[PDB]
Amino acid sequence: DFEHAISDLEAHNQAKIGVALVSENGNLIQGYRANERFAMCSTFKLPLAALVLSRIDAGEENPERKLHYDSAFLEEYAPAAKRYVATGYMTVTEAIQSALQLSDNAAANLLLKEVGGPPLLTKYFRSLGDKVSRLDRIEPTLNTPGDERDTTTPMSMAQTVSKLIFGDTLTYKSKGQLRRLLIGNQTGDKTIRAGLPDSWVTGDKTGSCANGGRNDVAFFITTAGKKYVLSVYTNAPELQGEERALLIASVAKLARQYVVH
Ligand SMILES: *C(=O)[C@H]([C@@H](C)O)[C@H]1C[C@@H](SCC/N=C\N)C(C(=O)O)=N1
Ligand SMILES: [Cl-]
Ligand SMILES: [Cl-]
Repeated sequence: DFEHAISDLEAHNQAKIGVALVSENGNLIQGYRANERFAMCSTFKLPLAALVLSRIDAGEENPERKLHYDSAFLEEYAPAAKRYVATGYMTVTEAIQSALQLSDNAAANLLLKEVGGPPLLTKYFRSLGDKVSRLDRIEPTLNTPGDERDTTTPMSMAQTVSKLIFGDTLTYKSKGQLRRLLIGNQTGDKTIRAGLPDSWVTGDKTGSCANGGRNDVAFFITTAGKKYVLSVYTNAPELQGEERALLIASVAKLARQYVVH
């Protein structure tokens, strides 16, 4: 069974693995450590992008709005922001695309400023019925034992993402935009979607975090038209990076045994 298979993976890789596979409507299909906390150092950007789109939906923001910043605002991993910084700004749209598809840290910080900071994103999680996920600090500060700051659970994240991608909190327009952006993610070619058939439509947001953290949350649609979200959080400090991605792809190959192909 699923729980024994993931346990075997933990023991073989000296890793901690948390995973939830949920239906289109957020209902759990299989999981393993599904209600344990993991650091949410990058995957928070997915719900962050959705908050920004929902502000646009409500007329409180628009896509072409210029988010001003200078070199002091740069972070160590900010490939897009470093290219645009001489101009003085990134638009809302550029920052959303960069934070999602490149996991650009300065772009994510721009979007955090836009929405009112970590507390307003936490309020957004709560508003969507996610009682667990919380963001407290900005990049890269958000990345000790017992500290619940900047954490999610595999279940909370899968459920949240399922609501954003497949539910009705975003308009049809925004939901389409968010999905197309996630499909075009550039950082997830070796993670969850490497463990799924290539004919399935898949979009994802990855993360790489302290203590050997390598995470991915994806939506996918099988050739039968059946829609799912898979969250995978891993800590495998003895594995190399290519091996950590392969571990996530292995988890997805296990989880897909439980979906209608
Ligand atoms: C999440 O947003 C990560 C933050 C915490 O740095 C970010 C890092 C990239 S991994 C490649 C960059 N290497 C060193 N900093 C990442 C991602 O690709 O998902 N997320
Ligand atoms: Cl369902
Ligand atoms: Cl993450």
